[PDB]
Amino acid sequence: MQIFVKTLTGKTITLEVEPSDTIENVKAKIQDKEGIPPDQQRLIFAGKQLEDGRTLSDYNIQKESTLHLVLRLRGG
Amino acid sequence: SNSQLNAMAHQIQEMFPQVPYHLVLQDLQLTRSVEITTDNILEGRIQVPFPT
Repeated sequence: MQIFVKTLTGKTITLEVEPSDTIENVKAKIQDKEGIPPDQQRLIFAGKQLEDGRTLSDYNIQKESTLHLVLRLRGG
Repeated sequence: SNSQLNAMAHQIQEMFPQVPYHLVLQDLQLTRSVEITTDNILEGRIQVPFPT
């Protein structure tokens, strides 16, 4: 199924995943596109954080759903 | 001007539909980086809406 990844930069990435896919795997797919390591990838859904060891079915993420990708930076 | 700043803050509001806009603009003036801002917010840097 297809989903929509929202970024803080204002870029809607369209990736293909499945309900039985793991959050960790999703982040890995994003790392292949953006280049940003999954370690600095904070996936948020409906305002809640998505844990690495969880599946899309855990948070009940259906098709055409929007996933928020927050970047982590200990700088500033 | 705050043209880019306000626009960036609005982008975060489109990611976190639970954080007060005025609290977003708070760190937007400090770090001025939506990335570090949302990250710090998620770390508890900004007092999230807590029922008192």
